[PDB]
Amino acid sequence: MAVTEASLLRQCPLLLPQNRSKTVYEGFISAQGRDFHLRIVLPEDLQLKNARLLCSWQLRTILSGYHRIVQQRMQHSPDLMSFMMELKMLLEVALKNRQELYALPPPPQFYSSLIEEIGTLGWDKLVYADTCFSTIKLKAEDASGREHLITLKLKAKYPAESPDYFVDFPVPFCASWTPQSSLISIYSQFLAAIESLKAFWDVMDEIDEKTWVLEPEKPPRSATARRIALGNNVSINIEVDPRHPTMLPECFFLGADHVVKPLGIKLSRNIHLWDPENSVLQNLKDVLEIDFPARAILEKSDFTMDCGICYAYQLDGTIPDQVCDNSQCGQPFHQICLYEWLRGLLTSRQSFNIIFGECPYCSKPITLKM
Amino acid sequence: EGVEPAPWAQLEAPARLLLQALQAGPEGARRGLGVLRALGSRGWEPFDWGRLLEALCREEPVVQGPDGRLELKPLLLRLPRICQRNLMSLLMAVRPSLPESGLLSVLQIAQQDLAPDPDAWLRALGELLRRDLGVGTSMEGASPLSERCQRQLQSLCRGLGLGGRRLKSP
Amino acid sequence: MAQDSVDLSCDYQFWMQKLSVWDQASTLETQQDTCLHVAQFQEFLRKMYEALKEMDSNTVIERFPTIGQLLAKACWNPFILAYDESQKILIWCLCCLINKEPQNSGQSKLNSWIQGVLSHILSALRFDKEVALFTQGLGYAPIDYYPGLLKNMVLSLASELRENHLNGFNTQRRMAPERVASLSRVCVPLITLTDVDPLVEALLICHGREPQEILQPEFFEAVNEAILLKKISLPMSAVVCLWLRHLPSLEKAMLHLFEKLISSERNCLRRIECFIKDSSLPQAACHPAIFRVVDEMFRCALLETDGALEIIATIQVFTQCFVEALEKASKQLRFALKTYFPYTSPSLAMVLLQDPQDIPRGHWLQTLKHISELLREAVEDQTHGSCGGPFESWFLFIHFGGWAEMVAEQLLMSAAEPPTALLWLLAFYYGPRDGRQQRAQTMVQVKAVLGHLLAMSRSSSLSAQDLQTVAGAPAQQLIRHLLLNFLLWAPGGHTIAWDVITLMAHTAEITHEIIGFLDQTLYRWNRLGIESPRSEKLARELLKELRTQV
Amino acid sequence: MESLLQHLDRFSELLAVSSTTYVSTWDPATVRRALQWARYLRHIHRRFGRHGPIRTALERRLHNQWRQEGGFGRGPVPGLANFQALGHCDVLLSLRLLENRALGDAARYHLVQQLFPGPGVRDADEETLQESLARLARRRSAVHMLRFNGYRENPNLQEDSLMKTQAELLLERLQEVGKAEAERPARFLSSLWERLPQNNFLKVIAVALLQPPLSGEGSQVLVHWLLGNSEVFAAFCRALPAGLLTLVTSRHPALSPVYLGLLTDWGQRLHYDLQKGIWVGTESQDVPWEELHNRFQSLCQAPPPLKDKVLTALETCKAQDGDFEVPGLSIWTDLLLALR
Ligand SMILES: [Zn+2]
Ligand SMILES: [Zn+2]
Repeated sequence: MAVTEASLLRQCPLLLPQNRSKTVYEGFISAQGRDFHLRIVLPEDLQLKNARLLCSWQLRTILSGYHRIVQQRMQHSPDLMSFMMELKMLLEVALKNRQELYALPPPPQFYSSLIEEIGTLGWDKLVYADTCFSTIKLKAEDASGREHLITLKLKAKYPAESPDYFVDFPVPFCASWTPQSSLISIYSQFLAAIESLKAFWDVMDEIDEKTWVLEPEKPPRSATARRIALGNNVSINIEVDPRHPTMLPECFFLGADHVVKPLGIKLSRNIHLWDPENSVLQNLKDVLEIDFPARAILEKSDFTMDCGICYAYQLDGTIPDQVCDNSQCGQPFHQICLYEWLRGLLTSRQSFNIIFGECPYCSKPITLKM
Repeated sequence: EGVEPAPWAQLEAPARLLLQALQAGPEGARRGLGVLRALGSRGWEPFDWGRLLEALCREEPVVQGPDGRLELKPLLLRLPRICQRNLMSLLMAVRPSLPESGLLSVLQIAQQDLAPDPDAWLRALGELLRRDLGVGTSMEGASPLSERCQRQLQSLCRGLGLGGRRLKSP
Repeated sequence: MAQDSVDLSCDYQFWMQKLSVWDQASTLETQQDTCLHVAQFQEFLRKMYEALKEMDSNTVIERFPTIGQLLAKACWNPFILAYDESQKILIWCLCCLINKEPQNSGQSKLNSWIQGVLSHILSALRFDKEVALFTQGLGYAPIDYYPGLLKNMVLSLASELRENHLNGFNTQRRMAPERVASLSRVCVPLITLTDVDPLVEALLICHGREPQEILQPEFFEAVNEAILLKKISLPMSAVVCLWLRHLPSLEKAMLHLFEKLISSERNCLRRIECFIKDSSLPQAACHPAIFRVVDEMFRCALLETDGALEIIATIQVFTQCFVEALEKASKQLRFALKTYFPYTSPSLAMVLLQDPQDIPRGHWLQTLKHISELLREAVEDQTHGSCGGPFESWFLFIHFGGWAEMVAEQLLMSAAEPPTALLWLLAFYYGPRDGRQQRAQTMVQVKAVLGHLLAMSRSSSLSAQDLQTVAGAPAQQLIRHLLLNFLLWAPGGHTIAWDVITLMAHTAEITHEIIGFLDQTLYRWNRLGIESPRSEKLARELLKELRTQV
Repeated sequence: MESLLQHLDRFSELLAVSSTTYVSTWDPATVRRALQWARYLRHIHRRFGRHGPIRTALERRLHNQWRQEGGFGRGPVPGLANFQALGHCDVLLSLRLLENRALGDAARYHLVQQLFPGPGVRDADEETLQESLARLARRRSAVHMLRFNGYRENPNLQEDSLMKTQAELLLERLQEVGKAEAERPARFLSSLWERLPQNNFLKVIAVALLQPPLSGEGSQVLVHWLLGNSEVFAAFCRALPAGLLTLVTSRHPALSPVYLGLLTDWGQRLHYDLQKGIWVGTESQDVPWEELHNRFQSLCQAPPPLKDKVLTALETCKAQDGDFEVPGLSIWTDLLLALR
């Protein structure tokens, strides 16, 4: 309704005016099918500018990190009605944010049916489950004998809504979910995507074997790019179209302007001799008229000795000089880059001409002396 | 007193770096790409975009406009304008290797339906993303640009000798 | 010559009634209103200066009612005094309003008042008081330090803003966002005042961390105006970010490119390449955001006209500038073509990127015959995981100079047995959305026309009517431009060129189209370094004389 | 070289009378002659202004003119300031003629008509006078706007924008008198002290001392002037903040042990009262406890070159007044407890 006589009943069913002068309200506020204890003393007039509002320990732990919000809402808001609206919505928000802690599944469907369906699969298939049962991640095999993983995140009602399927491989996986479909349905769709994309995988597996892949190191399955090393202090990066892998990629070469020119000219001339019936290697070898080195350096592949902020050597005379005091990062920086970066952060403090603050990559103590 | 800790304070450390990373001007976006090669490089070879993508929508509260108005922004309309422009840039660069489920949650925000003073740039970036998924032709006037642009460009293409190509198919 | 006073006497009351509102404009909203409408004030004053200049003061009373109070309100308003020529004109105005030999005391009172406002405009110490006292004692006049004072003041603020930037989220001064926004409302009126190009440049890069914009796009327009009219010269890095925060300034750079191809410099592709390189549009377009907004407005204009040769020309220039500016700043970590040209296989782009300078003249046949194969694969087998259809693969194939244009002039060299590959390719260039029936018909029509033209080349220098027969519907532009190819290529040309031109040049449209064609041929040739000077000199001469006829 | 002297001194006479209110005799002839001579100065400034004995000779004539006038008793004429003021002398003269109220109508008419014909000569070869007064009116407005919608009174005065400016004017003005060698800079600094607003003045000097070198002969002159005169230096150490004087010390250690001497002299003018837990001054003008705590805290929050000096200068002062180790007793006990 309009007036807060009936609209307040309708919108806060469990807030009871204890006193006749409707000044003390007490009891319950709803949010996400759960009722919270709240005692909201007004002054003798209806002014929230000054009021008492006390909580249960349940409520205060859940409204940790909005205390100021609620305190300001009290002083700014005109009516109780609107104030409760703001509070309700704010609780809604707080619980969906802290979704980790708060599940009551309906077990008789859930935990039983999940076990039935996982039995229907067969017991090699699962790899992981969180204790809150929320995460599962599974395996499937290729005809090649390659392991391929899938993350599913399951809701309160698995069979009702879609389970969110989160997955490696490079084109979007799409799942025909019905409420009548189950884990074996989405599993079948996943085996279908496996058998489909085999060519793209075969191509990238051949590359990782025969050549010095440089920039991705133990590459994931989502990777379409492969910075191949060839001769020395010159690299070629190649990105591939996934559905027609065998077809030509956008190719280009990095390194010395005197070394890079002849290859580019030769590519121009010999590109009509690319054919999508052979492999990318068998086409690159006859186009570029060379064979490649098969890990000319495997141990010192590259350490990007470049800023690790702007990722460049030579910023206005300055070189990558400032490093991490850490075995696991070792990451060089520029004075300029690392000063510009640390000058922002809350953790770092500035001594006379000295700044202690966290290495960007590894978050360990790093010191900069200007 | 008026300290804000950065809105990505409480995230997955790598993302926190990514979002600090794009903050850095227009070469932000490559810093994006360099970041990603330098994290496929490290022990967390997969970057679960999925975990990042929910977080960009998680609503959280502000008191803006009058002295008092509570409103909820998701991450995207809250964190610094330049990480907005440089995300979308980067998601065009990595469109294939995402789930649609998350993306569309983002794009709905991006489309910016019923706000005053909109993110022209993000909207446009929405339209350029939907065209590339294959779900937002929209049958509409929903192309990246302004009305004002499309009009002042029709206005000038008129004063030129139209060609004997056939490009519209009636 | 009719009104003199009427529209000006209306606009007067509008503006006098606006300036009375602003009056030294000491607030936010007064000042935004000042900032927008200032332009029209300047124009008004130009026309009013002509009006006051032609006549004299104290004899006439046309707008002399309140002209004094208008010019006071104007001048004491410092956002007025800051815009390009308005100060200079108001001086000019006040020179008119003086009288040399006063008769009424009023004339002399006004003259005194004018000198007064002039001291007020030029040389009053409306600033921090102790600094006045100190410099006055040192014995300096405002003149000799104001300059220095300004500069050091400016770098103060540029510093301030830049540390705002680097302290992103630190328990320090966050410079009051009101003041950031306040500055930028000050920038606008004196964007062109050279002492400030550090400040401006600062504010374009010192974005920091707000979800909201914090600047007023009246500024972004005032900036973008001056980049494109060459009244600022920022650094390039300023302006990639400027675009990459206020979109009617990227829209409005791209229209300002169209206006060059359209009105002023029709078919002067040297001036179009110079315009493209001067503004940093290739440089900006290295960013895959900015590429997409500008390619979308190219695609708009491709459809509004049905495949204009003029728009094709400007694309080719810009594509060229783009590729060569992408190459420059893209050794380590570059964006993929599926991120610039997303709507076809990157194979096709990766072919069409490879420049014809660098290959031999004879291997261009091979390469074009390969492009036809791959367009036919993509267009005919319009299946999943590909181009969405023909239009897409065409909008790509435009963007390339080199390949698109060489088909006609390779057909001339191979008129004896024309390859079906090039026939398809070429009919596709001049007509997409035909159907195989229409395109096959076009192929074989052109094949028969090759028979007649090969007969005429192997023959002596013959008439123009014999060619008008075979010339004589949907494939006219195709046949015309192929035949112009023949005129300029064959040594049989240079004799009956004018005789063919007069028959083909029905209207002005087709004249302008052929002018564009001749410019494209010259630009294309001088680039790839391939020339028969006959054709070049002849093309240039004919182009020369026909631009007079129109 | 000799040809320029009779030109320039005649122009200087005419400039100084530009300010002056006798304007009845003036005519277009006088005005035209003035601006032709001014053109020639601007001409000279362009032709043989740079890397010449002529430049240095005209500077001797500048400073000789500017010291024999002095700016005491008769008439404090600013004048044509220095070598770059030759590059816009025209503007100075023209501005002074506008500011003279008794400027005759016909002369002003011919003047303004000659300065501002209008846009008939929008095409002009030499960056002309009109354009100079425009770009001035612009800068002026720009300043004024930036002051009232942008300008901030920084709390690190070493990074202020007006201070930084007034400072660098005084340093130019000392460099000139240094190379002239006419009167000692001491006399100039003393006449300053006498004449002007003192409070403002001193912050200037303070900033002066930390400005990096530009051609620190200036800085080395200011330390010697101050140490010569202890009485003003008493109001220096009195009148600023702590951080300003802390940096004065780390940069010019010839100041450190005199200023420590000052505190050593002000602390010893305190007494504890047992009712209120505080040292206080007898007299109104005696540093309160908090002020002195600040200043010492600052000397300590500093480089090690000063820190040990001031720490030892206190511990020696403590032992001197009984090495007690409780308050009530020795002011210096107090400080040393307070600084941990
Ligand atoms: Zn760097
Ligand atoms: Zn580290």
